[PDB]
Amino acid sequence: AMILDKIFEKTKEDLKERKLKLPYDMLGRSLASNPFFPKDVIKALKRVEKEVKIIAEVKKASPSKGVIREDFDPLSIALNYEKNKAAAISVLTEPHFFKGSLEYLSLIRRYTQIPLLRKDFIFDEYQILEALVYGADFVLLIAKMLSMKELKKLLEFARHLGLEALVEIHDKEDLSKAIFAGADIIGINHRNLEDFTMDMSLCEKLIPQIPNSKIIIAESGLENKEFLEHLQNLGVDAFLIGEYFMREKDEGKALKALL
Amino acid sequence: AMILDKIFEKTKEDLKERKLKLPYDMLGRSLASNPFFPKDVIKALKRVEKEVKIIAEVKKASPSKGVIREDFDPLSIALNYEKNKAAAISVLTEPHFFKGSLEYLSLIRRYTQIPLLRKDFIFDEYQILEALVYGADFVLLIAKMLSMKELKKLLEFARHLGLEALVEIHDKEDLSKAIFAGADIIGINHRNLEDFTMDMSLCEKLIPQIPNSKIIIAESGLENKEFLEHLQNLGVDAFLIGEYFMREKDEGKALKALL
Ligand SMILES: [Cl-]
Ligand SMILES: [Cl-]
Ligand SMILES: [K+]
Ligand SMILES: [K+]
Repeated sequence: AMILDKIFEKTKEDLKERKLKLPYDMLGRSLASNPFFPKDVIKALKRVEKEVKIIAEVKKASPSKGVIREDFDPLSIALNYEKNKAAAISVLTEPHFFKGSLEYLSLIRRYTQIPLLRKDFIFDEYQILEALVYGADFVLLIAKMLSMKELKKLLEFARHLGLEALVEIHDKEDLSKAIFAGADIIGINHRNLEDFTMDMSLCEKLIPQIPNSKIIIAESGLENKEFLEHLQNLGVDAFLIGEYFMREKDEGKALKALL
Repeated sequence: AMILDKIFEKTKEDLKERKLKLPYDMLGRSLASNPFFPKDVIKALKRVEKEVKIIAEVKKASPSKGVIREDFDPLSIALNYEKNKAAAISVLTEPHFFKGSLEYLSLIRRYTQIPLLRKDFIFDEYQILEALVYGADFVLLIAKMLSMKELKKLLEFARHLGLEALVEIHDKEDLSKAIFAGADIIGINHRNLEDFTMDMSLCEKLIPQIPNSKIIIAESGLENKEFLEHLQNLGVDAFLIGEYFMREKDEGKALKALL
């Protein structure tokens, strides 16, 4: 009488309704430590008119520049970023080269009400489960460092935990990977990942190849409002900016000036 | 190719150490509401000598029998099971045919200190994330209901949340799926889930095909102590028993009598 088939079919139809009442992105994240309720990453980053959306980055050091800010208070930085209308906050959690910490993400989560990006070098599901538990809303994935199969797997794992992902790209090969893997958010990074050189025309070159459905982020070498508006005109949604703010005494004042 | 390869190599080294200090199974199940700390599923179920290890099942109704217990108090049942030395508790969460509930799992989790099995009809990552959040320590996967690739995908997802999986088999094709998926807890179900017929010689046929290092569970039609000893002699580790306890007046005393 095929009882198992009948039970499966009923369970399938009921599962559709459960997901509408409690989506993936609320099921997993609601047990992280948001002070109130998890925020919509896509809505936070999607530009609606000409408003300046900035993912502001908590970054003490960089491989190429060394220590960027000697007096580093990641909680204070995060609060000033949100106070000054950041769309989201990127938290460096890589410890050895960037002098970040996964604990910074957990501490920042408890006192912020905008999406948080775990900025790290992710290649394994454990790191994405960490990001969920420690309070990230989306994770960085680097297309150059991952095979097509591995990237798609990690994107899928993130989605099944309720996390979005920023997929960083540097060229057309990277972009082809990101699109085929199903990335929703594409970050065009102006800085070369080996030589730290800058190609500041990369958005002109790559945006014409990005599908309509994607959020486009620009990262690196951003320190002037006029250039941000130029990138907006090319179709950029939001901007990931770190060192420019961390170089300044008042990182909140530097963020405000770019809006 | 320089700095990004260096960063990735140090991150991989650090990740090995981190996993030893906070395994997958502790990182994720910290999200759940264990009273104290998450329990080791394998050690709970592995038979060391000839001790009787029972996964006692909280089950109101079944497709073949109708309502088994009209006066159904899932929390009281679970407490009575743990009091009488159950190795673990199986919570039926399927609501339509078994009259279980996902909320029973969450309620039972707050007042129990032994592993909990989510017993349901699982075919999607969302249901396994549910099992994590709601307090399960392992999940039921039915090999007859899943393709070989899909069974491995869901088992891996459970593993990446820190959950074990009881992979239920009824024949050699089911076993071949379980082997491809890498299951280490294998349940031999005497009951045919399509027509609800019963094969009580199934352990004798299938156990020689299973490495004895796996955890072998026997399921269905288990009602007398003497047959359990026979099944232990064949190499069964632990026994999943529901209806026999639920149709008794004092399920705790019925469980104690089988030890
Ligand atoms: Cl706190
Ligand atoms: Cl409570
Ligand atoms: K605190
Ligand atoms: K309660």
